[PDB]
Amino acid sequence: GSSGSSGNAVNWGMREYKIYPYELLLVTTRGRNRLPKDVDRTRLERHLSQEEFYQVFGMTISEFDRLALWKRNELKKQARLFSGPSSG
Repeated sequence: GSSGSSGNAVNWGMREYKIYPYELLLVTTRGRNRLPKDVDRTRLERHLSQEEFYQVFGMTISEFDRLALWKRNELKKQARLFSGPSSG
């Protein structure tokens, strides 16, 4: 296939999610999270490089998006990468 370098960023289409480390990309309620001001509490996982995003969830974003809503929303919760929409 056609070769090509990648790394700059997710270059996503819906939005621009900068590449951030899982650590700071965590969602520790009171764990003193270090989430930046350019991360999506709903797409925090998308901010993880295909290299890390896998080391955390155990798969590639491509496969993750192919999972079940509950799974995609369940894993993040276990990886501290989920926030959830205002309940109250």
